Amino acid sequence: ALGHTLPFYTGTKPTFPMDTTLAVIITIFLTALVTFIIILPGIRGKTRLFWLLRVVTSLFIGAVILAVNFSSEWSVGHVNANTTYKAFSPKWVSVDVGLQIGLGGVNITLTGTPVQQLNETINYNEAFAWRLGRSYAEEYAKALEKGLPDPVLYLAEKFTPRSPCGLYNQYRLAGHYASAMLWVAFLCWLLANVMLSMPVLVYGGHMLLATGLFQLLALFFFSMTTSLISPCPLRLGTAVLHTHHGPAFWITLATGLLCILLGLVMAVAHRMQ
Amino acid sequence: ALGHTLPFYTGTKPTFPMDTTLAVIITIFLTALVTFIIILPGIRGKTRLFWLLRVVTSLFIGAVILAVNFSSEWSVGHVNANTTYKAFSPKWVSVDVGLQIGLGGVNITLTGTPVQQLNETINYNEAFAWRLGRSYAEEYAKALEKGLPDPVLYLAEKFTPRSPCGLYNQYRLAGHYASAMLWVAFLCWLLANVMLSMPVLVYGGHMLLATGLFQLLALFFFSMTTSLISPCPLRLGTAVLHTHHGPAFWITLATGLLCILLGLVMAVAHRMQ
Amino acid sequence: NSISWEVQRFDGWYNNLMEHRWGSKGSRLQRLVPASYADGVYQPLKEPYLPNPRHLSNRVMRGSAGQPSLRNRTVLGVFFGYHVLSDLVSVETPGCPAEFLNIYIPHGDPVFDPDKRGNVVLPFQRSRWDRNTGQSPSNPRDQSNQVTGWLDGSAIYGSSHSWSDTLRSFSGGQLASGPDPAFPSDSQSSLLMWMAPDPSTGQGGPRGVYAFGAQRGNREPFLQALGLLWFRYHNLCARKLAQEHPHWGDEELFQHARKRVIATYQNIAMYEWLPSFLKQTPPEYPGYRPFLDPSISPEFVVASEQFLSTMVPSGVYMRNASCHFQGISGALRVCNSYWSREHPKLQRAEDVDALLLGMASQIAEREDHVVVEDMQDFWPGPLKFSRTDYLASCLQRGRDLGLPSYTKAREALGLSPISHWQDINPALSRSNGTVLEATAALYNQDLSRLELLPGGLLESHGDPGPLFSTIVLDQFVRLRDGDRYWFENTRNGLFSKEEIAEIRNTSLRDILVAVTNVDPSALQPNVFFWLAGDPCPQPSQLSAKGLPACAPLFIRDYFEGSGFGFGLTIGTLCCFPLVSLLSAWIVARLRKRTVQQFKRFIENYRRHIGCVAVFYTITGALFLERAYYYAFAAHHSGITDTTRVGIILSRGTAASISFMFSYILLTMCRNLITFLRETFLNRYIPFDAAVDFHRLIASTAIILTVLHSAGHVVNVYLFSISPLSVLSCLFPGLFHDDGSEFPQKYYWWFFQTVPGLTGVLLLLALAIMYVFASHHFRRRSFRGFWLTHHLYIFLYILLIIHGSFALIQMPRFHIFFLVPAIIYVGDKLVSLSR
Amino acid sequence: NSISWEVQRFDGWYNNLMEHRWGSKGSRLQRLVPASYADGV
Ligand SMILES: *[C@@H]1O[C@H](CO)[C@@H](O[C@@H]2O[C@H](CO)[C@@H](O[C@@H]3O[C@H](CO[C@H]4O[C@H](CO[C@H]5O[C@H](CO)[C@@H](O)[C@H](O)[C@@H]5O[C@H]5O[C@H](CO)[C@@H](O)[C@H](O)[C@@H]5O)[C@@H](O)[C@H](O[C@H]5O[C@H](CO)[C@@H](O)[C@H](O)[C@@H]5O[C@H]5O[C@H](CO)[C@@H](O)[C@H](O)[C@@H]5O)[C@@H]4O)[C@@H](O)[C@H](O[C@H]4O[C@H](CO)[C@@H](O)[C@H](O)[C@@H]4O[C@H]4O[C@H](CO)[C@@H](O)[C@H](O)[C@@H]4O[C@H]4O[C@H](CO)[C@@H](O)[C@H](O)[C@@H]4O)[C@@H]3O)[C@H](O)[C@H]2NC(C)=O)[C@H](O)[C@H]1NC(C)=O
Ligand SMILES: *[C@@H]1O[C@H](CO)[C@@H](O[C@@H]2O[C@H](CO)[C@@H](O[C@@H]3O[C@H](CO[C@H]4O[C@H](CO[C@H]5O[C@H](CO)[C@@H](O)[C@H](O)[C@@H]5O[C@H]5O[C@H](CO)[C@@H](O)[C@H](O)[C@@H]5O)[C@@H](O)[C@H](O[C@H]5O[C@H](CO)[C@@H](O)[C@H](O)[C@@H]5O[C@H]5O[C@H](CO)[C@@H](O)[C@H](O)[C@@H]5O)[C@@H]4O)[C@@H](O)[C@H](O[C@H]4O[C@H](CO)[C@@H](O)[C@H](O)[C@@H]4O[C@H]4O[C@H](CO)[C@@H](O)[C@H](O)[C@@H]4O[C@H]4O[C@H](CO)[C@@H](O)[C@H](O)[C@@H]4O)[C@@H]3O)[C@H](O)[C@H]2NC(C)=O)[C@H](O)[C@H]1NC(C)=O
Ligand code: HEC
Ligand code: HEC
Ligand SMILES: CCCCCCCCCCCC(=O)OC[C@H](COP(=O)(O)OCC[N+](C)(C)C)OC(=O)CCCCCCCCCCC
Ligand SMILES: CCCCCCCCCCCC(=O)OC[C@H](COP(=O)([O-])O)OC(=O)CCCCCCCCCCC
Ligand SMILES: *[C@@H]1O[C@H](CO)[C@@H](O)[C@H](O)[C@H]1NC(C)=O
Ligand SMILES: *[C@@H]1O[C@H](CO)[C@@H](O)[C@H](O)[C@H]1NC(C)=O
Ligand SMILES: *[C@@H]1O[C@H](CO)[C@@H](O)[C@H](O)[C@H]1NC(C)=O
Ligand SMILES: *[C@@H]1O[C@H](CO)[C@@H](O)[C@H](O)[C@H]1NC(C)=O
Ligand SMILES: *[C@@H]1O[C@H](CO)[C@@H](O)[C@H](O)[C@H]1NC(C)=O
Ligand SMILES: *[C@@H]1O[C@H](CO)[C@@H](O)[C@H](O)[C@H]1NC(C)=O
Ligand SMILES: *[C@@H]1O[C@H](CO)[C@@H](O)[C@H](O)[C@H]1NC(C)=O
Repeated sequence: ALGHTLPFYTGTKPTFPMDTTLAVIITIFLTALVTFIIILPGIRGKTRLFWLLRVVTSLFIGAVILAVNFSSEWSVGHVNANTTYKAFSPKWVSVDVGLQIGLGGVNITLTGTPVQQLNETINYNEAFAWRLGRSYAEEYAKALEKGLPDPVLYLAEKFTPRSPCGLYNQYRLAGHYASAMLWVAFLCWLLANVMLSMPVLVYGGHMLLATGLFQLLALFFFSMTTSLISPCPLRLGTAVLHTHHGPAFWITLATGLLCILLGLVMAVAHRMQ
Repeated sequence: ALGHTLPFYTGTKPTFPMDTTLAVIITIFLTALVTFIIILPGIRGKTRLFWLLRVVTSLFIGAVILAVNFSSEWSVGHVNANTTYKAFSPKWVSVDVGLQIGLGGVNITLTGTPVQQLNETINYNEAFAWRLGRSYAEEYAKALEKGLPDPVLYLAEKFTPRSPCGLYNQYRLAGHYASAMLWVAFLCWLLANVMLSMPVLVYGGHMLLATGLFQLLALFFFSMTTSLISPCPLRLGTAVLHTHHGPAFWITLATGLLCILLGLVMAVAHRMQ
Repeated sequence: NSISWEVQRFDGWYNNLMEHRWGSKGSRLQRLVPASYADGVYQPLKEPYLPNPRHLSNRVMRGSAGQPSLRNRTVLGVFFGYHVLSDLVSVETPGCPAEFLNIYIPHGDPVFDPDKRGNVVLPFQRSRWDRNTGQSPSNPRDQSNQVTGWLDGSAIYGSSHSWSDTLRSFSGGQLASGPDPAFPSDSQSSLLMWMAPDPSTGQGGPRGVYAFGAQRGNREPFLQALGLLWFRYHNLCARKLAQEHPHWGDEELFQHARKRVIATYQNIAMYEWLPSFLKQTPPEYPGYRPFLDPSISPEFVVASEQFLSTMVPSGVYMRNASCHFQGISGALRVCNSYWSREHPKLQRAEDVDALLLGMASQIAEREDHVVVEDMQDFWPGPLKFSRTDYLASCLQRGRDLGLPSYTKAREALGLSPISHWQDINPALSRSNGTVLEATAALYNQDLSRLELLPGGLLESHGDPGPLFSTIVLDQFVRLRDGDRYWFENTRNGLFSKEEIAEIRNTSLRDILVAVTNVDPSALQPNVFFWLAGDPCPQPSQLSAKGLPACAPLFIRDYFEGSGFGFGLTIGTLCCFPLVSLLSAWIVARLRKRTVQQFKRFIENYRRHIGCVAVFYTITGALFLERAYYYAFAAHHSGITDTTRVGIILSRGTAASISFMFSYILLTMCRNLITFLRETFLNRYIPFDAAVDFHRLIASTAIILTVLHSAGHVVNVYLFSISPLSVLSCLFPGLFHDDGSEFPQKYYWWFFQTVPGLTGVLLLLALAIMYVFASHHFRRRSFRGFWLTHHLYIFLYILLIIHGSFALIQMPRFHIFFLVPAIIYVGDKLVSLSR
Repeated sequence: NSISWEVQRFDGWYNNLMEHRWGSKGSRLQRLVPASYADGV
C-alpha cells in the first residue's frame, strides 16, 4: 500500500446496517433460491411451475420459522418524548423511544428527532437478554456501570428480576416455551420435506399439520404475557408507552394457518382421488 | 429425613483430597484393568502372561502420556521461610512455600508449619494459568482484588506479563509446544494399539518408536526454560527458592525410553526371525 | 420545560463525579475498624468465647418501665429518628446461602422455656453480604445496604425508579391514595412491602399494609404515623404548586414537590433532630467536598438504631387538639401493635393526628442500659416463634457483622483508654454498682472482650455517651458534606438564596400544623423536647401498669395438617403397579373368554461380559460425576444444607437414567444391527443377544427411577417444612421472600409444578408399560403387550418436558437423546420402503 | 524478628482499609471537572 501518514488508513470505520442473524438467513435462502433457479431450465416444461411453487413455499416457510425465532418484534411499542439524557447535565433531549420484546430478551432504542442535539449522536439500540444461559441482573449492572442514557436504564430496569412489576418471570417462561415450540415446528418442517421427497403423500400431508400446530402453540404461549405489561406504567416524562403485537406475531399466525391449510388440502386430495 | 433444627444438615462440608483430573485418570485405567482381569480366566493357559504384559504395559503407557500432560510437576521448588501473612497485621507466619510449574499454568502452595497459627488455617494451593484460552493478567488482578496472602501474590506476579523477569512468554510458548507434542504422542499410541490388534508387526513396532520420539521432543521443548528462571531471584524473606526438574519430567523420560526400546526390539525381532 | 436542574436519581447512582457507586443501593458498608471474625473471614465469634446473648440480655438490659428521660425528650423524636434511620441504613434482609447463627435459650427461661426443657433454640439468620468480599483474610466479609445511603428521602419515594412508579397516581403530581385521600393505597401486594404477620392475632393478609418508600414502614403504628405525615405533606405541596402554576404537567408538579420535601426533610433531620439526640450542634456547612467518603459504617447501625431501644416506652398516648388525652387506659400497648393491619383506633385521619399530638406531648424513657419488656421479650419473631428477643438478636447481629470490641472501637476513634470495669461509668458504679459486677462475671473480668452494644449502653447516662456520639456525629457530617444534592450546596441549581433561608427556618411543628390543621399554639416550638411551660402536659409518666398484657407466644408448624394427605399420595404412587397388574389380569381373563465349568463360561461369554462391563461403567461414571459435584463442589448454593442424601441420590440416578433411556433404542435399530452383524465388529459384540440386552437395560433402569422418585419424595417433604427465606435462596424465580414465612404445601410440588406433575405421569406410564410387557402376560396376549408398548413415544415426550423449567440445573436429556433418536428414526424410515 | 511494623507494599494496594485500590498503580485519574470532549466521550 502506501505509508506516509499516521495512521496509515485514515478513515471512518463502518458499522453493519441491519441485524446480522437476520441477514444471514436472508442470504442463505436467497442463495438456495438462486441455485434452484439455475437448475430450473433442466426440468420438463410441464412440471416447471409444480416444482417452482413447491420449492419456493417450502423454503419460505422454513425461513420464516427460523427468522421469527431470533426476531425481537413480538410485542413492540413506540413514543416520541422529551427526556433527560445523561448525568451532570440539566439538558433535555427530544427522542423517539421504543421497545421491542422478543422471546429471549428486549431491545431498547433511543433516537433523537435530530440525531445531533447536544454535540452528540443519539442512535442507541441496546439489548438485555433473559435466556436460560444469561443473567439479566448482571447485564443491567454492567449497563449501569457503563453509563447509558437515563431512559434506556429506566426501561431496562422495568424488566429486571425482583421489580415491583413482575415481568421477568412471566416473559422468561413464556419466551422459553414459545422458542421450544418453534424449534419443534422447524424439526417437523424438515421431516415434512424429507417424507415428501420420497413418495409418501399421507405422511407429508400429516407433518404439515404439525408444522402449523406448533406455530399456533407458540402463539398461545407468548400471548399469556399481554395481560401483565398492560397495568405497569411506562411513563417517560409527558408521554406514555403502549406495547402491542409486533410483526413476528402476525407472521407466525399467517404461516401457521398456511401450513394447516396445505396439510388439510393434501389429506383431502389424498382421500377422494 | 428429620427436620428439627436449622439448618437441617448441621455438619462440616468436605473437600476432595487430591487433584480431580488425576483421580479420573487413575480410576478409568483401574476400571479397565479390572475388566481385563475378569476376562482373563477365559483365555488359554499359555498366552495368559503374553496377554497380561501386553495389555498392562500398553495401558500404563497410555495413562502416563495423558497424566503427565495435565500434571503440574515439571519443575518444582520448595522452601521453609518466615513471611508476612496479610494486610493490616504486623504478624509473621512460619510456612512452607512451594512452586509447581506445569505446561499451562503454575500452582503455588502456602502451608503453615503448624496449620493453625493466627487463629486461621494456612493451607492454600492457588493456580494461575497461561494457556492459549486464558489470560494470566486478569487472573492475577482477580487474585489481587480478593486478597490472598502476601507471598502467594509475590510468586504469582513473578510470572505475570511484562515483568522485569521475562518468564511469561518463554514458559507460555514452551508449554504450548510440549503439550502439542504430548497430544501427538497420545495419537501415535492409539494407532499403535490399533495396528497391533490386527496382525501388522512392522507398523506397530514403528509406531511405538514415534510414541517415544514425541515424548522426548516434549522434553526438549520444555527444557528450554531452565536457563531463564535461574537468574531471577525468588527471595522470600531470609530464604531463597530454587526450582529443579519435577517428577513429570523424569516420568516422561522413562516412558519415552521404554517405548523406544520396545519399538527397536519389535523391529529387530521382525527382521531376523 | 420548567425543570431547570438535574433531577435526582432514586437509586443514588451518579451522585459523585469520581465514585459513581457511592451511596447507591446494594453497596457495601465500609467499616471503621478491621473485621473481627473467628477465623479472620466471615465466621462470627460465638458462645464459648463470648457469653450467651439471651443470658446477657437478662443481667444488664432488664428493668421497669417508669423511668423518665433526663432531657425530657418526647416519643415523637424517638420515632422520627427511627424514620430517618430507615432512610439511611437497612441491613435486616437475610442473605443467600441461608446461614444461621441461632440463640440457645438457657435452661429455665421463664418466657421462652416455661415448661423446663433442654433445647429451645431460637432461629436467627445472617444478613446479606457482598459477593466480592468473603473468601480471603486480607479482604473479610462486608455486608450490603438495601437502601440508598444518602439522606435523599429514600423512605418517602423509594430506592428505585420502578418502585417510585408504583407509588404515584400520575395525575396532579401526587402520590397514589386510597378510598380516603389521607392514606396511601395498599393495592400492590406481591413485591412491594413486607407482609409479616401480626404476632398478637396471626393475621397476614395484604389488606391494611400501606405502600411507603421503606419496605418495613408498617412495623408499628408509631412509625406509620411519620410515613403518613410525609405522604400527606407531599400531597399538600404538589397541590399548592398546581394552584400557582395551572399550566404545569404532572411530572413538573411531582419533581417540584419532591425537591421541596427532600430539602425540608434534610433540614429537620440535620438541624433539629441531631442537636437533640446528641445535645451537640453540628458545625455549619463548609461547602460541597467531592472527596469526602459518605459511606455508612456497620458501627453506625449500632450507635444510632440499636441504641434508640433504650428510650422506647411501653404505651403511647393519644391527644385532642386542646389537651384531652382519652384517646382523642387509652394508651396503645406497643407489644400488641407490631405489624398491625387495621387498627380500630387509627382508621380516620383525625385519629392519626391525635396519635402524632399525643406522641409530641409524651416524655420518652430514660437513656440507660435498661430496655422495656415489649422489645426484649415480645419482639415480633421472624422464624418459627412469633416472638423473639430484640437485644439478643442485636448482639447476634453485631457478631454477624464482625463488629469490633468496645475497647478496640474506643481506640480507633481516638478516645482515652479504660482499664477497670468501674471506669465505664463512674456514676453508675457509685449508684448501683451491681450491673457492672454482673457484666464482669459474664465476661470473666476480661474487659477487652466487652462488645460494642453492651458497652455503649453502660456508658450512656443521659445521652448516647462518648463513644456513640462520636460515631453518629461523624457519620452525619460526612453525609452532609459529601452529598452533591444537599439543599445548601448552592452549585447544584436546586434552590436560590432566599428559598434556602425559607427552608432553614422550617421546623417539625410547621409540618404538623400544615398537615394536621391545628392552631400552632397547640404544640410546642421544639416538638423534640417538652419543657415546663409547653402546652398539654402528660397525665402521668406511663409505666406498664393498667395497660393490657402482651399476647402470649405460639410456635408455627408448617407441616400441621399435611400428615394424612402425604401418606395417601405416597401410597397411591406406590399402588400404581397394583392397579395396572389388575387391569392386565382382567384383560387376559377376558381375552381367554467345577472351576473348569467356570472358565468355560467365561471364555464362552467374553464378549457379553465386555459389553455389559462397558455399559455399566459408563452409567457409573455419570452417577459418580453428579454425586461428586453435589457432595464436594456445590457449597456456594446451600442446597446440601437442606437435603444432602436426597439431592445426591436423586441427581445421580437422573444422569444415569438419562443415558439408559436414551441408548435403549440402539438395541432395536434392527436394520443397523443386521448390517453390522457381518462385520469385523462381530468378533467383539454379540449381536444375537440384542433383545436380551433390551430387557436388561430396561429392568435395571427402573431400579434407578424408583430411587429417583424416592429421593424426590424425601426432598419434597424437606421443602415443605423449610422457611420461605430458605426456599427463596434455593429456587429464585419460583419463590420470593416477603414477610410471611410459610412454604408451599406438599401437593403444590406434586400437582402444580412441571417436574412434579410430569413425574407422576411418567410413573404411571412406566407402571403400565412394564407390567404388560412381562413374560407372564406377553406370552398370554400379544395384542395387549403390543398396544401398551407404544407408550415410549409418550414417554420421551414427557421426558423432554420433565427436564425443562430448569429448577436445579439446565436440561440435558435432549443431549443424550439426539443421536439415538436420529439413528432409530432413520432405521425406521429405511424399514418402511422395504 | 526486628520488623515490628507492617511493611509497606510497593504497588500501593491495601493502603486504605475501605478502598483497597486507592493509590495503586494503574488506577484511574479522578478529575475535578466533568470531561470536556468533542462528542462527550
Ligand atoms: C438488538 O440489540 C443488539 C445490541 O446492539 C444488536 O446487536 C448488535 O447489532 C449491531 C449490528 O448493527 C452490532 O453492534 C454494534 O457494533 C458496532 C461495532 O462494534 C465494534 O466497534 C466498537 C467501536 O469501538 C471503537 O470505539 C470505542 C468507543 O466507543 C473505542 O473504545 C474503541 O477502542 C474503538 O475505537 C476505535 O475506533 C474509533 C472509530 O470507531 C476510533 O475513533 C478510535 O480512535 C479507535 O481507533 C468496538 O467497541 C466493538 O468492540 C466491543 O465489542 C466486542 C464484541 O462484543 C468486544 O470483544 C470488544 O472488547 C468491545 O467490547 C467492549 O465493550 C462492550 C460494550 O460495547 C463490552 O460489553 C465489552 O466487555 C468490552 O468492554 C466492536 O469492535 C458498535 O460501534 C456499536 O456500538 C454503538 O451502539 C451500541 C448500541 O447502539 C452502543 O452501546 C455503543 O455505545 C455504540 O453507540 C454509540 O455509538 C454510535 C455510533 O456508532 C452512536 O450512534 C450511538 O448514539 C452511541 O453514541 C454515543 O457514544 C459515542 C461514543 O461511543 C459518542 O460519540 C456519541 O456522541 C454518543 O455519546 C454496536 O455495538 C453487533 O453486530 C450486534 N451485537 C452486539 C453485541 O452489539 C441487535 O442487532 C439488535 N436486534 C435488532 C433486531 O435490532
Ligand atoms: C492447582 O490448583 C488448583 C486450584 O486450587 C487445584 O484445583 C482445585 O482443586 C481442589 C480440589 O482439591 C478444588 O478447589 C477447592 O474447592 C473447595 C470446594 O469449593 C466449593 O466450596 C467453596 C466453599 O464455599 C463456602 O465457603 C465460602 C467462604 O470461603 C463461602 O463464601 C461460601 O458461601 C461457602 O460457604 C458455605 O459453606 C461453609 C462451609 O464450607 C459454611 O460455613 C457457610 O455457612 C456456607 O454454608 C465454594 O466457594 C466453591 O464455590 C466457588 O467455586 C465455584 C466453582 O469455581 C463457583 O461456581 C462458585 O461461584 C464459587 O466461586 C466463587 O469464588 C471463586 C474463588 O474461590 C471465584 O473465582 C468465583 O468467581 C466466585 O466468586 C465450591 O462450591 C474450596 O473450598 C477450596 O477453596 C480453598 O482453597 C483455595 C486454594 O487452596 C483457596 O483459594 C480458598 O480460599 C480456600 O482456601 C481457604 O479454605 C481452606 C479450607 O477449605 C483453608 O485451608 C485455606 O487455608 C483457606 O483458608 C483461608 O480462608 C478461610 C475462609 O475462606 C479461613 O477460614 C481460613 O482461616 C483462611 O483465612 C478450593 O477452591 C477444585 O476441585 C479444583 N479447582 C478449582 C478451580 O478450585 C488443582 O488441584 C491444583 N493442582 C494440583 C496438581 O495440585
Ligand atoms: C424405553 C422404552 C422401552 C422400555 C422401558 C422397554 N422397551 Fe421393550 N421396546 C421398546 C421399543 C422402542 C421397542 C421396539 C418396538 C418396535 O419398533 O417394533 C421395543 C420392543 C420390545 C420387544 C419386541 C421384540 C420383537 O419381537 O421385535 C420386546 C419383547 C420388548 N420390547 C420387551 C421389553 C421388556 C420385557 C421390557 C421391560 C420389562 C421392555 N421391553 C422395556 C422400548 C422399550
Ligand atoms: C422415567 C424417569 C423419571 C421418573 C419416573 C421421574 N423422573 Fe424426575 N427426572 C428424570 C430425569 C431424566 C430428570 C433429569 C432431566 C434432565 O436432566 O434433563 C429428572 C429431573 C427431575 C427433576 C429436576 C428437573 C430440573 O428442573 O432440573 C425433578 C424435580 C424431578 N425429576 C422430580 C421428579 C418427581 C417428583 C418424580 C416422581 C415422583 C419424578 N421426577 C419421576 C426422570 C424421571
Ligand atoms: C480419552 C481417554 C480417556 C480420557 C479421560 C481423561 C480426560 C480428562 C478428564 C477430565 C475430567 C475432569 O477434569 O473432571 C473435573 C470434575 C470436576 O471439576 P472441578 O474440579 O470443579 O474443575 C477443576 C479441574 N481441576 C481440578 C483440574 C482444576 O471432576 C470429576 O468429575 C470427578 C468425577 C468422577 C468421574 C468418574 C469417572 C470414574 C470411572 C467410573 C468408575 C465406575
Ligand atoms: C460392572 C459390572 C460387571 C459385570 C461382570 C459380569 C457381566 C455378566 C454378563 C453376563 C453375560 C451372560 O451371562 O449372557 C446372558 C445373555 C445371553 O445371551 P444369549 O446368547 O443367551 O442370547 O447375554 C446378555 O445379557 C447380553 C448382554 C450383552 C449383549 C450385547 C449386545 C449388543 C446389542 C446390540 C447393540 C447395538
Ligand atoms: C418537547 O418540547 C417541545 C417544546 O415546546 C414541545 O413542543 C413538544 O410537545 C415536547 N414533546 C412532548 C412529547 O411533549
Ligand atoms: C456544539 O454545537 C453547537 C451548535 O451546533 C456549537 O455552537 C458548539 O460550538 C458545539 N460545541 C463543540 C464543543 O463542538
Ligand atoms: C523463623 O523464626 C524462627 C524463630 O527464631 C527461627 O528459628 C527460624 O530459623 C526462622 N525461619 C527461617 C527460615 O529463618
Ligand atoms: C486465637 O488463638 C489463641 C491461642 O490459641 C487464643 O488465645 C485466642 O483466644 C484465639 N482468638 C480467638 C478470637 O479465638
Ligand atoms: C376535644 O374533645 C372533646 C370531647 O372528646 C370534643 O368535644 C372537642 O371538640 C375536642 N377538641 C377539639 C379541638 O377538637
Ligand atoms: C422564621 O420566620 C418567621 C416569619 O417571619 C420569623 O418571624 C422568625 O423570626 C423566623 N425564625 C425563627 C422562627 O427562628
Ligand atoms: C420535664 O417534664 C416534667 C414533667 O413531665 C417537668 O416537671 C420538668 O420541669 C420538665 N423539665 C424541665 C427542664 O422543665
